Amino acid sequence: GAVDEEDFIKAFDDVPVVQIYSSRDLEESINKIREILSDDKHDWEQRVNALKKIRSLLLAGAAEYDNFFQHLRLLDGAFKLSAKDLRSQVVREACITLGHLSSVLGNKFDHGAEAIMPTIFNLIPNSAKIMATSGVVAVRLIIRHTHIPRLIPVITSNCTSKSVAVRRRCFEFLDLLLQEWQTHSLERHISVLAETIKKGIHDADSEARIEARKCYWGFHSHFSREAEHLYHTLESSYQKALQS
Repeated sequence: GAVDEEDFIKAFDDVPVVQIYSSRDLEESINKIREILSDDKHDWEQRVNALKKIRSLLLAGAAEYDNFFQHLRLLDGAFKLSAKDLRSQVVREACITLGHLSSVLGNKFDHGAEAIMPTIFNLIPNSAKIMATSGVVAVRLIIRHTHIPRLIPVITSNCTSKSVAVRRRCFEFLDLLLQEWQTHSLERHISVLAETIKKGIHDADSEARIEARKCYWGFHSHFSREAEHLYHTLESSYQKALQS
């Protein structure tokens, strides 16, 4: 998984150098990208290049312009469409560009991350490895760089999926989030974290339980009081499993 993540990161700037000739020029460039990515029947190679050009623009300093985040909102539909494409080339490029947006904007990717996250979670159970992995890596990159509390319920809600794959990944994501985010980023969501981890500890799946226990101790390190309380509501067998 570390190699796939590194592969995305290396791809971030493997895109053409572009110029931004004005605020108007930037808006029109993003308008053109929206047009290309919003058409179901538009040439797939041209869609890959349009997704790459978003990275080009970031590298040209687009994020500095007054209206940039207005422009980025406009691409909500484009990202969803791209991440749902039949062609993994398009899906994968979209996930790379989403990861790049997160790494460049950090916490200012708050709106875009929340808007696209359910769509990329829908990749997780795909039986095609390239499809699933692209979505997994995009989520991990977003969690790593965009520490936004509103993302926590989106992630935890998938803890309870009928798809075992989604459940396993969910607790992998949660483990990563607890390890990467500061305590203050978690304080509005203590209860939902505790209940989500509680459900994972009792999960029917063995791999899911193992990840949930990682989550428990991550959670404990932030909130020992609340984690100890959760611990003592557990039957004896689960308490011993946690101590292992």
